[PDB]
Amino acid sequence: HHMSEATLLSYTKKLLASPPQLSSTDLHDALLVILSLLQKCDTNSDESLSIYTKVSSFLTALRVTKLDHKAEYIAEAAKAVLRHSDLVDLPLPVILDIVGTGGDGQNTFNVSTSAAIVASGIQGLKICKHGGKASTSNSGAGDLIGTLGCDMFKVNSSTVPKLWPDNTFMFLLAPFFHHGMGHVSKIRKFLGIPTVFNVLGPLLHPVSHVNKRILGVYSKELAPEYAKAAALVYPGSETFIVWGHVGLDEVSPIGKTTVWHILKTFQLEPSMFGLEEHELSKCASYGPKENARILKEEVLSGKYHLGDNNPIYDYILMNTAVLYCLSQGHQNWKEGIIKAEESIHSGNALRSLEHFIDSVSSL
Amino acid sequence: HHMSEATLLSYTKKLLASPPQLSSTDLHDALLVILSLLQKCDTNSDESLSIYTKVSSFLTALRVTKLDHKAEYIAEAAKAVLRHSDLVDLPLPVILDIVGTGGDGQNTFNVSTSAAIVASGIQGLKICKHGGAGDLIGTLGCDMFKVNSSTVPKLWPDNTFMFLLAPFFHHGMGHVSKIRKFLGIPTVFNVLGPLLHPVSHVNKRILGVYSKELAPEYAKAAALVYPGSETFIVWGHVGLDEVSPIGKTTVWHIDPLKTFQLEPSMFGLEEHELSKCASYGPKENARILKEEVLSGKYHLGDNNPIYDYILMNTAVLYCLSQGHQNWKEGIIKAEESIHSGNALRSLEHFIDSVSSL
Ligand SMILES: O=P(O)(O)OC[C@H]1O[C@H](OP(=O)(O)OP(=O)(O)O)[C@H](O)[C@@H]1O
Ligand SMILES: O=P(O)(O)OC[C@H]1O[C@H](OP(=O)(O)OP(=O)(O)O)[C@H](O)[C@@H]1O
Ligand SMILES: [Mg+2]
Ligand SMILES: [Mg+2]
Repeated sequence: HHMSEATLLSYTKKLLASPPQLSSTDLHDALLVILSLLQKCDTNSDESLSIYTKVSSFLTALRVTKLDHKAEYIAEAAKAVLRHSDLVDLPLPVILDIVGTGGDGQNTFNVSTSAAIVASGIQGLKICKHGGKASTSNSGAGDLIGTLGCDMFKVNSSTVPKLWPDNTFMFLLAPFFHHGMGHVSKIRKFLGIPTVFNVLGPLLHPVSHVNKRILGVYSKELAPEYAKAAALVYPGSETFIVWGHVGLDEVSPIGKTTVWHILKTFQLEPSMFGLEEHELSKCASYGPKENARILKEEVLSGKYHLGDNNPIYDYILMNTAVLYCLSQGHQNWKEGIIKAEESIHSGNALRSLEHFIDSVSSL
Repeated sequence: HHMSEATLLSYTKKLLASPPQLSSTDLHDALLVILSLLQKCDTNSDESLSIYTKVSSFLTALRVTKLDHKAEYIAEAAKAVLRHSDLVDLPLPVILDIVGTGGDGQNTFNVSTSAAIVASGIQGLKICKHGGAGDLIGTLGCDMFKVNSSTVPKLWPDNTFMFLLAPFFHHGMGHVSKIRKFLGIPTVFNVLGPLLHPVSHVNKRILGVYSKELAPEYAKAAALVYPGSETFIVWGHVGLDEVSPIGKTTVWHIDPLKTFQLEPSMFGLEEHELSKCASYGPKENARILKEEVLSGKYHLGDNNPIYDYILMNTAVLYCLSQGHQNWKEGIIKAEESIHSGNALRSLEHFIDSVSSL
């Protein structure tokens, strides 16, 4: 049987070879074996002890070789994981996603989720945000959407086509689609080290109709490989890879941000958006419950305005501006700002989110 | 509590760094943490699953970094395992051991044990062989579970040959037995056997290794673990942890680091293929050792492959013991040991000794 401990062992030995003898398609086939093996051991017997040993061995070996940081390997690992995912089937406005890899050791405000909601109230944009709950961070995108008043377990591959028509904003919670990421959930906790799984999230979008996306990465080293990976997983999707120089998987509200355009490169600074810089310690997460209240009451209610130099508001506005600019095919950042500001203060941003919470409520 | 998953993880993280940050002393501490975690292993628990996940990860990462093939790491690994062994206590002739790492993928005749027994028939030599080999000495009429740290001191005074079965001393190696099976890849544990001798009085030893690459680092490791032991590391170019009966063998001489080469021609023997020197299993290997080799049925000149193979390995051990490289003289003493009946008397005395325990 190809779906065996013996087949996984043979893949691990190719990683122990000098130099490593494991191809990108080998990685794909190895991950399917792992996902098969882990789906079947629902116990604390010797078989699950043996399987956990070989899965740990393989993933650790992979991490040490650093082959899991090459575009073609990341691309193939995403493909293998998607084979245990529930994909959304639709019938054929710019549709965008905005999502970071996480793993930057920052506990910043949930700015991707927040920028997705504000973008979704601009005319001609539709936002289909895919995301998860927090691993290393204090507040995740998925933690925020739940405290925002939405029952995310009602949103699945069978219910997204119902929501699709009359929503400018949608949020898809990763673990209700990706049963494969669920199978490796326990062993990832036990390993306590980063593996190939830590960078796959942004590339598991289960809706093929997304046209453009901003993908945040935690390192400069990874960004160019992640740019190439996104080309392979999302062919003919126009996409930004962003890296904040402070070490942030988002457009940084302090110092500069590099953007990989798919390889084209350009730099961003808050001043290009006509905003003051703000320390990350002023843009912190206040936990998911208080984050819901900051987003809903301070930002979405229009309590603060452009020019108030309110850090979190500025931070959400800038990241919204970049999503707009991407959607229109220009780099007029101060125009993106104006369009983001109008989405808040018109009430469009908050209505877009409320229509989503209501549409999910009626399932 | 230092002996925890959190401490082991902190060691794994140093191995993932660029470049690695795990010291040889760090490896010594990680091995004590692994040995602790494994023996206190709550069966059927999520905790068990997690421990095995972390131990597998650390050993795999250590293997991929190749730090487990560096002298100082091998030596610190052996010392960590030895903290869990029974050690033999002896008060106050050259005392030798001969043992390979295994892992050469060969299934040749048990020549280490055979040469140990023949060498123990030569005057001025005492042989305290340590190994895992262990089936052959068992089928020779020998109760190996009566040979332990408590009985070895009684056997010592009046035996020229002794055999110590590793798993009756090295309780540490027992704790990692199961994760080693599950792993199915080589780890640091694969090369520790020769460096866990429980008797500190052993003066000189031949340690065979499976690879040319490991050999030089294994020589330096032996020097760290066995300081003021005169030692030969040996590698058969065919890929053998023994002096090869076919082609060349390289020897790393650590004498308190020198390198020379051996060939059967230098012992006055013909070459033989490994196919012609195969193991017939432990039962028949004992019939062959006792009834054919030790009984004197074969002679220097018959070109009998297994006999030549044993004779050449005894001669290297004799020369090491004597502080010279007169290989042909070593063959003379080996041939004398067999045909005087001294080699067989040495084994018989050990077998009867163990029976009296
Ligand atoms: O490993 P961690 O650092 O905790 O990262 C966790 C989350 O980071 C990403 O946030 P995303 O860009 O979706 O959302 P946000 O900007 O709203 O936080 C992604 O959804 C991960 O689940
Ligand atoms: O390659 P493996 O299957 O792991 O076999 C390895 C064995 O080789 C060694 O034998 P030793 O040199 O002690 O004695 P021998 O020559 O009599 O076999 C050692 O005692 C191991 O148990
Ligand atoms: Mg983000
Ligand atoms: Mg041997």
